[PDB]
This record gives sequence, structure tokens and C-alpha cells, in this order.
Amino acid sequence: RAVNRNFLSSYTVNVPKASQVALADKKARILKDVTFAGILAGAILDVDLKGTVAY
Amino acid sequence: MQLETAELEKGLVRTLVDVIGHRLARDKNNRPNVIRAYPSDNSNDKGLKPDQPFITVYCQDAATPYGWVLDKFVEDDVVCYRIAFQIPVLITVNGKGAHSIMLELKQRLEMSSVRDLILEETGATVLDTGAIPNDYTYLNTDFENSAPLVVTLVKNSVLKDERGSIIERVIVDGELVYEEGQEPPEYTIHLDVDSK
Repeated sequence: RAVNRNFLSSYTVNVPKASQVALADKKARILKDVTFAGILAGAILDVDLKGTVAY
Repeated sequence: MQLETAELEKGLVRTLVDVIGHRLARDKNNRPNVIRAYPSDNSNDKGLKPDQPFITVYCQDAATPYGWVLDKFVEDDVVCYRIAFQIPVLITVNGKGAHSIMLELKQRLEMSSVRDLILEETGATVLDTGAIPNDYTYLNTDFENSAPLVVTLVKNSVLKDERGSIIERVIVDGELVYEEGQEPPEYTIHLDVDSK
């Protein structure tokens, strides 16, 4: 959804395996170690220009 | 019912007196001559050979070709077992016209009747009936005509196991764990169930 706004331009997600979670998390019914990443788009606000004139 | 060949032979002897008694000789008491093989009494007395024609009944052996145990059940608090048995029997006619008498005896054991009387007395079913040879044995002086026959029977025997016992109460314990070998269990369930 964020990528659709032209805010980001990519991302990645990582999640743990069920056979790897600790016992305390299972007793507390909470999932941890989920992470992700993204990249920004950018914009334009200023311009620099140079030219010449001759015969 | 328990299986005992001593009773099967007696039942067959009692049945044959009525089934084929009209063709046989008769003793001083007017009874047809049908006897068990190797007659003896009081551990050394030996019977005499009756007047011909007569019949001899001899049980060969007993086997269990049908598995080893048929049923195991509880009848009253005492445990019980049922076992299937097979018993080949040998019947011989001695005299003159032995074959002519064995043929008619064969033709009567196959009737719907007679097979009911056998089951009434011995409590066993006729399974098979083999062929009849026509034998001659010299003895002394003159030959003797004989005609053996084999009739197989089937019977179920039941015995009581006086050493057995029944379960009437069960005690059960259990545990629950998130992970294998969780030393303090999450929960413990204790149950007890009586027959009453």
C-alpha cells in the first residue's frame, strides 16, 4: 500500500520459523523477531541551468 | 461342555445300538454287540471276543487345526476359554457280510436324522466319512472278513481359569506441556473411574 503512493519503491520482510521460536514466547502467545526494510522515492524542488548564445 | 473322548466313545456306542443294532448279533441280555476297543476292567481283567457280527469303537487322537484359541470371554467372574477340536474315530465290523453292514451304516450317518441323535448324545457334529476297504485276515483255520471306517467329529470345549481376575477400577494421571520435557508441567489431570 505504501509502495502504491510512490512513497517507497521496494521492501523486504523476514519472519522466524515456528520450529525455532523460544518457549517463553509460546507461553506468552507473542511473536517476535519480525523485521522489514524499505527504500524512499525522492522528488525535485530546485533546478540549475546554463546556456550559451552566439551567431 | 468339556471334551473327553471317554464320553464321545460312550455316546457313539449308545447311538449305534439304535442306528444299526438290527443287523448285529445279540448277547445273553438281548443287547446288540457293540463295544469299545481294548476292553478291560479293574486294571487287569480282559474282555472276551463277542459273538459275530459285532462292532468296535476306538478313538484315534485329537488335534487343533483351527488355530489355538477360539474365544476368550467372562461368564460369571471366572474367566473362560473356548477351543476347537477334531477327533477321528475308527469303527470296524467283524464277521460275515461286514462290508454289507458298513455300507448301510454309511448310508445312515448321512441322513438329516441320526446326525441329530449323535449331537444329542455326544454334542458333536459329523465332519467327514472316509472310504471302506474289504479286508481279510487269516487268524487260524479260516479268514475273517472285516470292514473299517473312519468318522471325523468336531466339538468345542470350554474350561475355567480359576486364577483369573477382572479390572473394575482404573486410576489415570496425565500432564500437558508446551515443549517436550518441560519439567514443571503446565497442567495435571487426575481421574478415577469405578465400575459402580
